[PDB]
Amino acid sequence: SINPWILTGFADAEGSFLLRIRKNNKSSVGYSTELGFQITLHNKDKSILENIQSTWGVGVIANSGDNAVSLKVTRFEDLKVIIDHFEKYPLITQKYADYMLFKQAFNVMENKEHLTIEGIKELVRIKAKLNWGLTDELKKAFPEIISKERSLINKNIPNFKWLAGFTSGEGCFFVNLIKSKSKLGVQVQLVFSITQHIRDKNLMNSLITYLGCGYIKKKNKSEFSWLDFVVTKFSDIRDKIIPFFQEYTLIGTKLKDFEDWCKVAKLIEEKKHLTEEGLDEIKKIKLNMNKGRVF
DNA sequence: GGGTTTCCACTTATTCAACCTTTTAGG
DNA sequence: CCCTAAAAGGTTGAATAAGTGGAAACC
Ligand SMILES: [Ca+2]
Ligand SMILES: [Ca+2]
Ligand SMILES: [Ca+2]
Repeated sequence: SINPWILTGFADAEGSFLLRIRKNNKSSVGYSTELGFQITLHNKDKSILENIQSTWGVGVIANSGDNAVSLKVTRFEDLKVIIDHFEKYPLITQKYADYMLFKQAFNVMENKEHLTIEGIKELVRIKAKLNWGLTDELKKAFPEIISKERSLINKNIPNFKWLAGFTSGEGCFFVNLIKSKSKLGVQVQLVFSITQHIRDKNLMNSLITYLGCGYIKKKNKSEFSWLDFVVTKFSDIRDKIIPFFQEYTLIGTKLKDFEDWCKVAKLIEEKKHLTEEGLDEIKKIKLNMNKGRVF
């Protein structure tokens, strides 16, 4: 079982809303629809999608390839459980707009309007603003649907447990080894990062006030660019970040990386990172965390 | 048969997470 | 000058997000 604010936070990170408008000869209006919500994680974290499936009592889980597992909810009657949860515990990222389009599509299909050509047209207008918008095929079939206008989402973090769910998705507990010509040769630096597209710059900035520490780093790769909420000062990590997530527990395999992160934190707090044996212990923990974990 | 929904194997594109080094701050 | 800590500054690839083909299940 999972906490409802924890789940929305995770759904802001991972999770996605789908609207399929598929050409289908056997449909009277020539199109069939499929609506729902889905999350795709590494096989690593299939436990998360089992706890969500069990808390909602809805969703089917299936492999999304060799390295990935998927939780998909499409059965139309079952999306009421999705909508009921997100109405009481709403998303706060730009995905909240994708959710509202999804809810608008729900009302279309609930009123059986998707079986009318006009209802398909409204669904194509909803799809045009949803996620990556219209397909080439749907653009060709509907050259009049042009608005890719996205509503702007701006909400505050509604709950401590929300950030714990979001950090379970976009968080990273990293142990950096700054190599130098010193006697030890390396400086151990704990880094806590939360990554997000520049779509939610104001939400990323708000973390600095919400947690009372950190700063924002802008990264880019060719046409794409994102942000990072970064904490590198150790006193903030020891007094704020670790006590925060120790009281609002994370979920998934990323939790085990946080526990090892705290193990390194106790060692540096004791100045053991200045020694040869203490620095070797930190390296053995860093090797077994994150991409080095044995499962 | 004439339609509609749901499931499941699977793909694609990118936004992530995780990993690096060099430099500056601060005592 | 000495010292380590914190910040600045990237790159990378895959776990994500988002979507697709096909067809069994349904009405
Ligand atoms: Ca995300
Ligand atoms: Ca994640
Ligand atoms: Ca993510």
